[PDB]
Amino acid sequence: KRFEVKKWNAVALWAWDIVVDNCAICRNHIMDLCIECQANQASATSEECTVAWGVCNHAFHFHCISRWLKTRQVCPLDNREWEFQKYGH
Amino acid sequence: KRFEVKKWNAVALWAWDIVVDNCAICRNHIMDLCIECQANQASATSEECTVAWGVCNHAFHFHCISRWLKTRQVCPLDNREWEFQKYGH
Amino acid sequence: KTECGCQFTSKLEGMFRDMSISNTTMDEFRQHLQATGVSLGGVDLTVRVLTTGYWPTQSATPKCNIPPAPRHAFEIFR
Amino acid sequence: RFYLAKHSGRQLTLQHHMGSADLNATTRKHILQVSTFQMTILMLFNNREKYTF
Ligand SMILES: [Zn+2]
Ligand SMILES: [Zn+2]
Ligand SMILES: [Zn+2]
Ligand SMILES: [Zn+2]
Ligand SMILES: [Zn+2]
Ligand SMILES: [Zn+2]
Repeated sequence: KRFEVKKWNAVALWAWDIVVDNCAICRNHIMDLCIECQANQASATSEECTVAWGVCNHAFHFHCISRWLKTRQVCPLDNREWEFQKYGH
Repeated sequence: KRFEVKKWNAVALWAWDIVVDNCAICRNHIMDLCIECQANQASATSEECTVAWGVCNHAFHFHCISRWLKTRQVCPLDNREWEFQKYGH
Repeated sequence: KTECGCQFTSKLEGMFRDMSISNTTMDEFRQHLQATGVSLGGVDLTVRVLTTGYWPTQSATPKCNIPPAPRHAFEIFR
Repeated sequence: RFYLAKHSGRQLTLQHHMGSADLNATTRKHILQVSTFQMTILMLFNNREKYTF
């Protein structure tokens, strides 16, 4: 051949049990509102209700894990203190 | 064939994390002076500044590990008492 | 740390821990190519493993056709 | 491969100035001996004889 690849340096990202089909706290979907929102509108009044990203690469609706930070703290799908390394998908 | 090898008895030497590209104490190179020498000359005045070899097969600039022996004792990349099994590369 | 505090600065220490994770996983996978290496598509590979929220969203992760020796390398890594 | 798979951490540098070997030659089959120095030259002779310096 005329051009042959010798080296490569991809960077491979990884995700924990974010469950893109079901938030593990309320069980609705990674997106598509939560149990404490249901209707898209439901008097949105600014604020938000997107997705929260932890340091342990787990994902839930911002609302669900914010209200779960009262029941406990260590992210439910492991035993590491839940962090907020992101906001939104 | 006319000559066929039956037995072999190579002896295989091995090296730990000597990092031939970077002394692990000062981070410059296995050779090429240290942080406490920089310039090749810098008033060499006899003395030395070669590569010290431990029993745990780790290597650093003789000076870096002699100065690290004033901070700790067990070789940095393990928990075995650092020895001086060699002097020079 | 000796200025803003231990807030958005501890986020950089987390990113450096991520760098450590990536280099370690890379060397481990080069070692396991020795055990595997079924195809010769993994001649020289340098894969890095990072975390989603840890790094700024690179993009929407494009899915365009990839080169085959890289195809075999990515298949072995996966 | 074994030393990098099981005991990952060391680097098996290659050398020639140490060891020995038993070269099985072949009227009987007399086994010779090479101390890691004549192996390469004898192998090149096996591949093709009539060589020089
Ligand atoms: Zn939820
Ligand atoms: Zn909500
Ligand atoms: Zn988690
Ligand atoms: Zn040094
Ligand atoms: Zn020095
Ligand atoms: Zn050591």
